[PDB]
Amino acid sequence: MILTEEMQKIMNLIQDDENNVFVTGKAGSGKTTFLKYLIEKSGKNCIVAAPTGIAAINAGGVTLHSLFGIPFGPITPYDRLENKFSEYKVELLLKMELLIIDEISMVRPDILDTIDRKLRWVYESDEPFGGVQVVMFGDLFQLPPVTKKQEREILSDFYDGFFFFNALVFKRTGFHIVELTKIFRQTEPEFINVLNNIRNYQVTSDELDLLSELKDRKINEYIHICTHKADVEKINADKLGEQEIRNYDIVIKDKFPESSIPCDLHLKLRVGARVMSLVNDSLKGYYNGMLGIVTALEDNVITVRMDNGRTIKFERYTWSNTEEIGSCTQFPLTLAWAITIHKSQGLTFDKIIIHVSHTFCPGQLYVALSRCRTLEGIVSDAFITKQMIIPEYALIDFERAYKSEGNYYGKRL
Amino acid sequence: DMILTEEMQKIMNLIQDDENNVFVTGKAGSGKTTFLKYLIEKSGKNCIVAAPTGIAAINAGGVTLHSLFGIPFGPITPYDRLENKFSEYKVELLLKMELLIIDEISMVRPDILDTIDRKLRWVYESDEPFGGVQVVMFGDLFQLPPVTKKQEREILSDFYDGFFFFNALVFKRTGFHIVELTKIFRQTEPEFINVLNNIRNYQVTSDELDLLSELKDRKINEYIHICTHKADVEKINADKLGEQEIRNYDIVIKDKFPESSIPCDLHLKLRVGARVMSLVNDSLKGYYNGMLGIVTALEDNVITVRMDNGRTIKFERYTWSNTEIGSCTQFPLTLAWAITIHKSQGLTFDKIIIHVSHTFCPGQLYVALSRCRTLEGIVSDAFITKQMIIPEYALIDFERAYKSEGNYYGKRL
Amino acid sequence: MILTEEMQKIMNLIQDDENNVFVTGKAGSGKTTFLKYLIEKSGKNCIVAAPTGIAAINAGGVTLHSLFGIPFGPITPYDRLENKFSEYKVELLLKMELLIIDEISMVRPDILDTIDRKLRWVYESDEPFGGVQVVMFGDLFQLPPVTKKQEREILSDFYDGFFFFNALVFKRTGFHIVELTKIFRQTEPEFINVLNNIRNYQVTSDELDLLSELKDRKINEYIHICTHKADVEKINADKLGEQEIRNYDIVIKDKFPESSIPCDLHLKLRVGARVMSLVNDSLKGYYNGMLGIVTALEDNVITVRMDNGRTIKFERYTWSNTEEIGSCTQFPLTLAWAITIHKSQGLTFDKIIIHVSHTFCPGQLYVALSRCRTLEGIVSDAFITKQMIIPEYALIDFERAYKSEGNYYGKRL
Amino acid sequence: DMILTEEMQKIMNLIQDDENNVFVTGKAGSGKTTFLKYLIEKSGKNCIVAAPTGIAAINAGGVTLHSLFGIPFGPITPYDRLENKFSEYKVELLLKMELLIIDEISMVRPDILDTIDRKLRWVYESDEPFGGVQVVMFGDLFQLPPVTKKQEREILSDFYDGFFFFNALVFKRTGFHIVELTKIFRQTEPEFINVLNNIRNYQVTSDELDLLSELKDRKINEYIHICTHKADVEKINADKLGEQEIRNYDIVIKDKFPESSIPCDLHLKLRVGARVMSLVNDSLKGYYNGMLGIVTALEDNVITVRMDNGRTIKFERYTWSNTEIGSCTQFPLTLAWAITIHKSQGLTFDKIIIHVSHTFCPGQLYVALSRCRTLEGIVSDAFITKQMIIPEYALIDFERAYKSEGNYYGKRL
DNA sequence: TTTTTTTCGCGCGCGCGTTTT
DNA sequence: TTTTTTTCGCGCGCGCGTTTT
Ligand SMILES: Nc1ncnc2c1ncn2[C@@H]1O[C@H](COP(=O)(O)OP(=O)(O)O)[C@@H](O)[C@H]1O
Ligand SMILES: Nc1ncnc2c1ncn2[C@@H]1O[C@H](COP(=O)(O)OP(=O)(O)O)[C@@H](O)[C@H]1O
Ligand SMILES: Nc1ncnc2c1ncn2[C@@H]1O[C@H](COP(=O)(O)OP(=O)(O)O)[C@@H](O)[C@H]1O
Ligand SMILES: Nc1ncnc2c1ncn2[C@@H]1O[C@H](COP(=O)(O)OP(=O)(O)O)[C@@H](O)[C@H]1O
Ligand code: ALF
Ligand code: ALF
Ligand code: ALF
Ligand code: ALF
Ligand SMILES: [Mg+2]
Ligand SMILES: [Mg+2]
Ligand SMILES: [Mg+2]
Ligand SMILES: [Mg+2]
Repeated sequence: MILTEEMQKIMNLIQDDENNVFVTGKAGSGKTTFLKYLIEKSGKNCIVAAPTGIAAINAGGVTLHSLFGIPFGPITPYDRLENKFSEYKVELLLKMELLIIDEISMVRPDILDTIDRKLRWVYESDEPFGGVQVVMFGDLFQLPPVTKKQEREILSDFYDGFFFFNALVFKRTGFHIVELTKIFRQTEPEFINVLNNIRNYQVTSDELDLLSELKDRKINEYIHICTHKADVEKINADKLGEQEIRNYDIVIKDKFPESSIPCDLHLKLRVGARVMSLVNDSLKGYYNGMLGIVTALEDNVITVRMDNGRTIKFERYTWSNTEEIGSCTQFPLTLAWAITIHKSQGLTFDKIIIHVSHTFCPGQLYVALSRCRTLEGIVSDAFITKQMIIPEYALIDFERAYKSEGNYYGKRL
Repeated sequence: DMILTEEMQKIMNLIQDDENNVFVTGKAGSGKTTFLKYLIEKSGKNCIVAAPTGIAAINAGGVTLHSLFGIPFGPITPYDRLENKFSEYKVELLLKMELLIIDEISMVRPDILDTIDRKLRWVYESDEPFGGVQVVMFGDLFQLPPVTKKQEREILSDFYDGFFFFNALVFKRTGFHIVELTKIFRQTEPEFINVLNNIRNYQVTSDELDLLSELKDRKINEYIHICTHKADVEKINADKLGEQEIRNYDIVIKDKFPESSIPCDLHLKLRVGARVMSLVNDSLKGYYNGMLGIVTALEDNVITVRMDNGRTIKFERYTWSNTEIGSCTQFPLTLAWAITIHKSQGLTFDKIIIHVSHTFCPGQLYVALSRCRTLEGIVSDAFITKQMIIPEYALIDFERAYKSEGNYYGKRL
Repeated sequence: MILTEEMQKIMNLIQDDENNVFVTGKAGSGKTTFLKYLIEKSGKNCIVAAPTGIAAINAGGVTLHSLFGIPFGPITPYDRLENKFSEYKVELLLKMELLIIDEISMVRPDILDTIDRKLRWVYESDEPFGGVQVVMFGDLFQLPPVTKKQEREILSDFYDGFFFFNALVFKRTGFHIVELTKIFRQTEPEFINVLNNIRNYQVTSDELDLLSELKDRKINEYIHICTHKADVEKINADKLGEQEIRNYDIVIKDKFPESSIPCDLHLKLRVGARVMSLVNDSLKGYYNGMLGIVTALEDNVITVRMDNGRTIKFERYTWSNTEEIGSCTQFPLTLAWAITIHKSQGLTFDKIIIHVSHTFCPGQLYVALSRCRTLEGIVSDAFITKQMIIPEYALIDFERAYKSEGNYYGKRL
Repeated sequence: DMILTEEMQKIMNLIQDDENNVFVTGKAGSGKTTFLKYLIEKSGKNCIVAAPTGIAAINAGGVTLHSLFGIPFGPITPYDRLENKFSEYKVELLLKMELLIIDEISMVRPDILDTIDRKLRWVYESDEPFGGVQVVMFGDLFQLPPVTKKQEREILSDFYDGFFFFNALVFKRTGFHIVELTKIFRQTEPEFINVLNNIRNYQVTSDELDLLSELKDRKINEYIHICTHKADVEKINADKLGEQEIRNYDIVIKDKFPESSIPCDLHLKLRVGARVMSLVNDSLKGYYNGMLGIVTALEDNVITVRMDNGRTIKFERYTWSNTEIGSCTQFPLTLAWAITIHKSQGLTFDKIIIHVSHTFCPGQLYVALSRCRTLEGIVSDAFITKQMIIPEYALIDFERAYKSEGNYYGKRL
């Protein structure tokens, strides 16, 4: 691992200055690698979180929703929060000196405000975030936070936009913006060039021509990633096959809409199947997004050898729909040869097959291509076109604002 | 017919070097207390044996820590003044001692160990930890933890990072090796052992617990009743006592003595043939806290009991002091067909009836089940469930720390 | 009031000797008058009770069932008692030094044993009645305790008879028997003579001839008393009339057999109606058996001027049938021109009309006649015959036993 | 326009004889505190005024008993040693005093009066009760009783037959007359008064309580909120405070000071116009415990308040001691739109909102309702029921005792 | 069109509401 | 066929289980 001069300056900033900091940079600029270095070398008590389970594991932490007990759905400044933290969690949050959030680009502003409110409650303080110093890592030109149209309508009454920096807490505090400008994941200068111009919406037809060889390229080592969950399910079912399959049915109890069920209705597995854990269970040593391989199937237990070498015996898990109207019980596992691009953000691969024939988020195409260390390792189902790129001009405005104002956003303290 | 294993031999040879403290640990029934007695018999050192409970002390051949070291009740801080009122007999015994042996260390508070450190340094007029005495601790942190109330923990929390023996402040100035015995002797059934072990470490599954389904209401005075709660113990003892030929002995209280602080029975009810336990130590008369016997005669002021160890003892009334404001006088005996799980820790039985429908301590269910040599010898009032298992995550942290640092904890010398 | 030599000897016995005492004597021998004197002059803390509400008021106390929280129905030595005493009641019973029970002849043995068990519970003692000294007043040749045939069958498995002295506590303790032999209520020697021979079953036809003038004697001052509740209801309804009547209906909620309802189904009242309270409410100043006159009737309040001068506003009361299956709500009042002979025991009147054409209890005829200060004040509906007298030969045996054994019954201490 | 009644004149003339203590009592709003001020104005005696609560003391023109006599918290037994640390100013004031005036005596513990007795006898170097000072007590035993926890009562129960002021041991060596004021002035509606009176003495009926049906959710900053619970007070105060232009002042705690022992606000939140109350006495600066005012300015270290009495005061931070182990520093102010019923006792209002859905003290409901001059001025959150009434039977006994013994209690001199 | 929580538990006890230099 | 109970209450907190000369 190489410690660059940019990284050294940021280390010294964080040690000398308690202000919040946004550490940003293009795909594969070493942000998560540097995150882990910062903690190891800092003398501070650090807690690591991320918006998705996979990204959290990649950073060595847990989801924001788990750490802070955050409910699903949009949270307005007038909603009352249930403060039901255990004493271990209160103590952990009080002991914490540095809150580290990775992949900040996918964090909603009301999530950050909920964290602010919950930390101020835990600390019994009026200081933003309870006085904890916050260091955020990510790339706003990758995927934005997941919001449904109805949620955006509710939030639009209080928020001028749907990115983390729109949080109301940044009227009372702010952060420096620093950037890492050396690419490490890729080494080919022309591949990097097209990536960068996709990222900032300034790619030309001629530059995208470099990627013509991706589509239907002639070749279990290749990882599939898809824009759509429906595509993920088809690819996973194909790779699963019909040899030696066991089926495990969900048990639903009372109210539980089918579109709200967090798990598989009919979990179909075989020995050798690539799977992902859906839930966190620190007692059993597994966490949301951890990957492994099924090694045995029984009546009430599924055995999976995790990538980290641990063998785990999974039992069924019970979700609540809330006030407990209905519940559902099922093994917390799902097939995982294919994954969404949203879940892929943060990971690195040598060989990938991307399914981007229909993109619908800013940054989605950019994230998909930038997972791979080399150009030759990408296969595509479709020619790469400018129509796959969706600009978000509110991000141009944001960067223009802080870059012309001393690389700082929000209330100066 | 006592097997000396290779693990036991290595520990003997380790201890030879009178400069490194050692924690000898291992699962229930791995021969820990058996090996303690071997170490002493074969060592050339002057050894003293102690344990936190009277039953465990007798089982190890020693006395309670509170009796040996004159320890008061309630939390002791490093700033509390200790009464150093040892007789010359006791001072001489402690000066002659070369090896302090503590069994069932898991139930020893950290402030208890520090009080022992302070008292031994006073006796030895030394600044060396424990007065220079070598300390060998025996037990299993995954059995019952020390009994503490929330208020006592609150006082201690200003000085201690946790409430286990290894949190003692003396282990900033000294430390100990950790060694383990990994062969189970008490049980012989491999599948029974596997369920015990997986209950112990919080990773038992529903399917494994199905092995224990036959415990509840199993069809069969040979069975020993072991209960989570003292109130249940009292009910079972009164049933077995019956109403035939009962004699009652009332406590005499003199002045101030809260009823919740009385150490003995308020109304001691006995008959010839009753199974009883001594509550106090009187080495001159040959009886000790936790010793078991059978009532052979009842008189106005004398109860004759033939002890299990073959001695016949004539018990008279004993006088406790509450400090001197008030006192209470009563025979130091109590019924003992039934006992608490806390009192059972350390003992072995062939046939038991366990009352674990309500467990409230980590390790409580594990201790209860692991007393019995065979599965068939256990009867339960309730199905055994995961809700009976209570994790103590401070123990996971502790084992992770010492296992990665050479099986040693505390200040390296 | 005259203090006789018999009374003086009993006073000195009770002061010098903590043994229990049965104070007995014929009707109108001053027992209840002397009871009140004993308390006034004793230095002991005394509590007064009686089996019926009227008798309790006459003695200045409360019913045994209320004082000790006794359920209805027979209580066997194997039934478990609910010990649900308030702290005031526990303290009152602990403060009590002398338990005084009037009209003991109507107290069942299992009631006394329940009191024994409850007092031993309150005092945490094995001494009979918790060590309290018990002084009982009454006349075994008056009415016996009320028992139904089914209750007698249950009790006959444990009890050799159905009088208070058959209680099992009198195998562990006993009492002196003393007697008052001077009649005060009546002054006519020949009236006294016939009363006495009715009482002891040795009246002759010629002696009963003295009472011939009672039947249909030519004359609101006369009080009616009846053997049967049905007769009481008819006489009360006659005297109530149909002028200016208001009706108040019971509200029954769920399970409540009509033969188990403690109150009136359709309470019919008018201003001027003679009524009796059915329940105790010390807060409002009224108690079971207290007598008064209705002064006003409203929608939800009935106003009664009690004999003691207090004006009371009665609201509806709610009984429980038990575990609360059903309940009933009603004003705790009932008409009371007529009363049963059982309720009359203990009271004195100048003028009475007795309805004894059908008697069914030993002592019933004797109690009815002996309420009146003079012979001329009695009117009867029927000629007085030997068939109205029902001997209980178990009482002859009892008196023979104690009179020949030093006027003591039970275990001598 | 203050009416001097014949009852008041007789009490004035009674007191003239400086050798008989007097208890002046009467129902809520009978002019007791008004007459107190008259007695002093017209008496030629040197009078000192005190009360158990700060609000009541201000209402009577005096100071708290704890401040006047330097009384520690917690129960004081006759064997506890008192710190007699009075300044010469205080000693001289107490020596000059001729009449000790105590208002709201119902909330005064008996051990408090004995501490005052002991301290005055020390100051006067005398064995005469209260040092020979004449004591006149004002209050209503059917309002709130003194605040005691069960543990404090347990300690005191070894020496005291009850927990009201008249149980003080000094009343074995002295006594007092009881006089009463029986004309209500605060209210004028006879039917409203009748319901107040019948709630007060535990004899209100359902039909009488029907008069109060219109209280619940009555349609209307003029209304004062009075609550049973401090937690409710805090909620109402925060609502009225709002979130416009709020300044927060945090407590500074230094070392040992349990959070449940802090006398002030942890986070004092204020704005200009906020209704506040002083928490401490500083006679030099002209403010006293319970004095009410309005915030006029907020600064870093100074809050300017125009008091109700016309004085403008500049409050600085105050330092409490916990004994010296730890201390806490904070402005001695708290919001006071809402107040507890305990703090309201003694005050009069035209318009109130009472929160009595959960009452837990005798007299609490009565005090709440009786603050208001008219029925229409009361709004309630709940229907008024008999379950809100809590009898204290020790008061019935007390009134029975003194009323039958010449309206005098204690040792007659 | 895309993602995302929560460390054991039944039961009795009794606080609640006040107050210093 | 005849007589006879029980003094406020919702809610949070946390014990439980141990131990001297
Ligand atoms: N300082 C570095 N030295 C060497 N290789 C690096 C360095 N930083 C990143 N890399 C490589 O590039 C990859 C990018 O890591 P990561 O921080 O997860 O991506 P991003 O920079 O987009 O957050 C790493 O997996 C690593 O292989
Ligand atoms: N080396 C050995 N050979 C034979 N039996 C043994 C050996 N070690 C222990 N045991 C048996 O295993 C059981 C465990 O008893 P004990 O040592 O008191 O509990 P623990 O091992 O949990 O301290 C005892 O019955 C003992 O006889
Ligand atoms: N010692 C006495 N002196 C005068 N009159 C008495 C005396 N004892 C009883 N009486 C009269 O006789 C009546 C009997 O009283 P009581 O004791 O109730 O009846 P009993 O003696 O049957 O219990 C009293 O009401 C009273 O009028
Ligand atoms: N003699 C009087 N004449 C006129 N008003 C009076 C008289 N006595 C009391 N009041 C009024 O009755 C109300 C009762 O107030 P206060 O005396 O403080 O309460 P309490 O009487 O309960 O001590 C006050 O508003 C007071 O003005
Ligand atoms: F954090 Al990245 F690609 F932006 F792994
Ligand atoms: F650890 Al053991 F009996 F001493 F299980
Ligand atoms: F007690 Al009676 F007649 F026997 F009044
Ligand atoms: F007794 Al008051 F206001 F002083 F009701
Ligand atoms: Mg990253
Ligand atoms: Mg052992
Ligand atoms: Mg009588
Ligand atoms: Mg007043």
